[PDB]
Amino acid sequence: SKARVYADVNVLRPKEYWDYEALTVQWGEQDDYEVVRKVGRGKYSEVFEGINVNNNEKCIIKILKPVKKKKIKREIKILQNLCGGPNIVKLLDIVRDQHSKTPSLIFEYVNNTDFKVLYPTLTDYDIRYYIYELLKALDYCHSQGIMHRDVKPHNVMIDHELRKLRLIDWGLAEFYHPGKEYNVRVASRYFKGPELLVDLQDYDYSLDMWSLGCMFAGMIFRKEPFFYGHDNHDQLVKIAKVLGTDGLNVYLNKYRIELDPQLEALVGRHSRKPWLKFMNADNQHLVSPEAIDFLDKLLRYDHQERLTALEAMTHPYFQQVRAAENS
Ligand SMILES: CN(C)c1nc2c(Br)c(Br)c(Br)c(Br)c2n1CC(=O)O
Repeated sequence: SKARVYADVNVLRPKEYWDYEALTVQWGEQDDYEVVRKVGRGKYSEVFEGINVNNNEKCIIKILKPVKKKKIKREIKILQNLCGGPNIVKLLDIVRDQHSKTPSLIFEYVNNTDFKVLYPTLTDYDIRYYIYELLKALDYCHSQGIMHRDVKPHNVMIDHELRKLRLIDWGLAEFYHPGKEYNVRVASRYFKGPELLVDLQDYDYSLDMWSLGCMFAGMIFRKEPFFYGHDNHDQLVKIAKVLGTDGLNVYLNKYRIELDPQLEALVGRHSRKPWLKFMNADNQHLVSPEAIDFLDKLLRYDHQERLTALEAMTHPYFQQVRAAENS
């Protein structure tokens, strides 16, 4: 399988663009940035609001836990390649502690409101607007030969007063090389695409489109997360209960894949459930026919059949967002 778009971007840019292991970091000055308060954390870092002591502007400081040189350079080189792109978080500086050699990445500040508190507030229009802004970022990174591999609401910072949106957490982003087999242990469980769950390794940018699909389903149906599985086998079961098993079987056969025997058994046999079956009184102001047609063209077992980020931006669901931009 190969990407249907931007397949050869890396193939014929100069090697330096994608050979992240040859990167040499230019270190800034640690004393330029002071920690103000803790704001978040992950398996790989603790994250602080900071201050730049020169201009007194806010920033974000990501203090990394011990990490292998290869891994960190992949993250840096990706951030540097994409810095300046629409709605990509800007990496402004990279510094380190002298004694411990502990690195910190310094980013622009976004005054985020936690999605679990923010999303219930959004209007139908705001949902279309923020999803369009996210699409701009995905088409951009895809066009530069990079898969993000971890799209989910936790990784999308939004200053709602400024109506600004940044895609963050590039810790799992990778360069796309046609026919390469990738590790399927990427993304976060509720947002993993069926190609990850059935061990199809030569995936591509379309993985991100599934994850965006899950986030969008969660927003319009007010069911977070939309596919609530407990481990990776159960995650494919939860998807098959909605998309139905006939379509799963077409996909596996098209790509010559045999599910593990016990996985076959947990999956069973299920009818496809129409998307209207999730509508209820609380969400009905969000589940209109353009929303469902758009969702249905992202949540497809077959990665090659999903909309590209560029085609998604043109879908009639976004027309008023485009009109306002054309002003
Ligand atoms: C816990 N993590 C990873 C994290 N939370 C973050 C938040 Br809230 C903001 Br605002 C920004 Br800017 C970054 Br960078 C964050 N990072 C780092 C990142 O997104 O790369």
